[PDB]
Amino acid sequence: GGPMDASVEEEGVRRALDFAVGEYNKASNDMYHSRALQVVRARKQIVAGVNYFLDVELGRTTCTKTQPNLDNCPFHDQPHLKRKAFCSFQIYAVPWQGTMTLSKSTCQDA
Amino acid sequence: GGPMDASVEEEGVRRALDFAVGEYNKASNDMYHSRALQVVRARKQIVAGVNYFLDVELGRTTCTKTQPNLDNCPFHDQPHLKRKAFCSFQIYAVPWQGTMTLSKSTCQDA
Repeated sequence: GGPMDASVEEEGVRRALDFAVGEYNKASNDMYHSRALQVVRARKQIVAGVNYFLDVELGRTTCTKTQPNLDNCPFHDQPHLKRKAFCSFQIYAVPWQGTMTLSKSTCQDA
Repeated sequence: GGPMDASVEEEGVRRALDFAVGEYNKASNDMYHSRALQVVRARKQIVAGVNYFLDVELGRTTCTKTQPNLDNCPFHDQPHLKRKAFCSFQIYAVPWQGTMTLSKSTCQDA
């Protein structure tokens, strides 16, 4: 944990750089190819995380976002207010740093 | 070797779920709060990789995207065509899976 100095002298780094430049040129609206003039700084860090893959049915509750006690709030009962959705969430957790990132989320109606 | 089973009956999972739902709620255009009705499938996987952090100066070349010798040819010496950019790329690599993904990418022109 914690980025250490690295350089273009290393395989992984040169490959990462060429990949990065390739993606940059791929995403740009420029008709011209851009290329690396110089690497001003390079660092590398081994990281680990835990992916949680959750398939979850969500229900619409009767509570608005502006109010308390949402975690046990009743689900809508009335015909046109009821909304349900089946969702797939991928959460990338890094317990060492106390963070979570939502890597993927798609939802389809019930 | 794939993701292993997990369940809501687990602390990491509940936290990841709460995070996912929270992110789902803040991103939606619904005035009502949504919450989990049922987790239908829960899996988890520990993963490792290497982050490469590269601060790179790119210069606009006179070669088009549609050209041979695609990364190595003249830089624009034309007064209003010339462009240099200082970019910060974060590449997440999984060497034992031979993959790379561009997680972050930002540039500030010169």
